[PDB]
Amino acid sequence: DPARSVRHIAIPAHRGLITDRNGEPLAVSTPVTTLWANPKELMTAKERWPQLAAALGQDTKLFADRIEQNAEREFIYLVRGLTPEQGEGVIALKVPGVYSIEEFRRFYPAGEVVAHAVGFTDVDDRGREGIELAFDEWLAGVPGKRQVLKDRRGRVIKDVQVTKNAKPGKTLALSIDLRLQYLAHRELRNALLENGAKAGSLVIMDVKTGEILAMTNQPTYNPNNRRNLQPAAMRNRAMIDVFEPGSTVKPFSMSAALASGRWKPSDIVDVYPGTLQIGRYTIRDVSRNSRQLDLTGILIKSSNVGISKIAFDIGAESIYSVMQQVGLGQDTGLGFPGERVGNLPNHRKWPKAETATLAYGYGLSVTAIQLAHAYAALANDGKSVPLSMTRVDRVPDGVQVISPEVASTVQGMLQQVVEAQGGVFRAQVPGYHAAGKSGTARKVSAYRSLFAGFAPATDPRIAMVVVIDELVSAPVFSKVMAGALRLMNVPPD
Repeated sequence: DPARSVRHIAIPAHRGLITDRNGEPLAVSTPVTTLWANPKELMTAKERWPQLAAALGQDTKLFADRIEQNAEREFIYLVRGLTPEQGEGVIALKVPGVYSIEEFRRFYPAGEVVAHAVGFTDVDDRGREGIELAFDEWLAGVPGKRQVLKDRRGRVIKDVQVTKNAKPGKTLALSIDLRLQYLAHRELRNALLENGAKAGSLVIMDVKTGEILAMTNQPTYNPNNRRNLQPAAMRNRAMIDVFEPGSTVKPFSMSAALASGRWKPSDIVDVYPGTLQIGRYTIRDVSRNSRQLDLTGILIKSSNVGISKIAFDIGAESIYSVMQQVGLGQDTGLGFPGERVGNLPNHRKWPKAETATLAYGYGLSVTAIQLAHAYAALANDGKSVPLSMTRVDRVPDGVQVISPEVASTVQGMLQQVVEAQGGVFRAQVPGYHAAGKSGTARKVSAYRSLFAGFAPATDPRIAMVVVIDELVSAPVFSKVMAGALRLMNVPPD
């Protein structure tokens, strides 16, 4: 084998800073020192091994066994990602065959608060979850290249030159407002622990800009210390958990009804006696104490019979079309690794049973982020704006999916659902008028308490979805919406 050889070594690049929308750091590259060895050289310095092993935190005999059994090799890793102080301590022992590579490891200043949205990096500093993965190319920059000269035994004689300078990765500003994310995380956690629930999610969207202002899942984990990590904790529920949304999509059924030409808010439907036979199927209402209900009352009572009679009159195709246009069961475009689409089934012929189940929310499956995006469109006077996990400076045109008149009418109906006698009084937001709808969701692979809404009711700014695994969602909406509006200096209405 030749006396000399020109070899190349990679120069790790500084990964891009992740910040919240206000510039607060969320993921920061921290210098670390990796140590590599030429075992052919180390084998000449055995009396040094126990001191070296101790400095590396490795067992004396396991360290020796590792070097001995790799005696034939010219490269092995000794240890990855020491502090620079520790790395300079080991280099200062001048053990033959021991070399250093400057690397970077991530630190997550907000820890468990934003764990799922930001994600984390693997041992090689590559994005594994969350934004770290979705924006990996943006963040990772480009490794450089070093030429070294080695002899027949693999000793590094000298560093010849850099042939490729490393290019640092680029700064990324998320849509997330860490102040709202802290509020959302605290209030969801407190609601689960006081209600003895094990899991849930909360999404906050800016209805004007499509920005995700907060996204919290419980349980969560500390990305800075993933020893002891339960896989349950790493699940990005808001983007992956698929469920039948139930009564929360009745506002879309009503939007279709108001767009049909055949219905106005003061219209009456007879829902007595709380049941409706359709062939061999029976539609049953949760509360069966009504005869005549106007369209707002059909929403306040969450009458399945009422919404089903409307759906039979207008046809399933109209309802399907609104649900598809507001994004339900559709790709979000966010590029998160696990993200699920759910299912909005289509038919050429819609029998009565399938028309009814679509209209009252059991004929489709969605995620919490899809449901929030649909509420954002309704809140934004019927105009859909693409979802963003990054700070939006220039707002996209977006698509008018519901007429502004119909969206305004449905906003006022959802204001009544929260405020009116018989309504969801526990969702009322201190200092503001709010609008929204509760539902009982059915998991698709179990039940979830849902609350979906927006505020302020008369000029909406924020949409929110609360999901609690096996009502209890409404007071979380109340507390988090109040705080979110005040943090965004939204004038109390």
